[PDB]
Amino acid sequence: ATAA
Amino acid sequence: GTIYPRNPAMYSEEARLKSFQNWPDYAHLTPRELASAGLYYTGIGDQVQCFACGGKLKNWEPGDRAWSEHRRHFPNCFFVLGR
Ligand SMILES: [Zn+2]
Repeated sequence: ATAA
Repeated sequence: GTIYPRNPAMYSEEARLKSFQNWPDYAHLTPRELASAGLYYTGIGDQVQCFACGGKLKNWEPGDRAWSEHRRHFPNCFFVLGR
């Protein structure tokens, strides 16, 4: 995942 | 106290689990797994947020686990560090  | 959750209302795992009512069908991680790692659904896309540190995670990939993504991105989170 990516830090949003 | 000396720490404070970004979202006290999501302090509860059951409250976090309920937030996934409209989790999208393409999002492969389970509400069970995500809520257990401190995360609740923000209502946008596959974007979740941690009740404790307030970090947000989206665009999940196959093989991603909720706890390891949480710890990778937000290693200083008190929920991560209290686990
Ligand atoms: Zn966190």
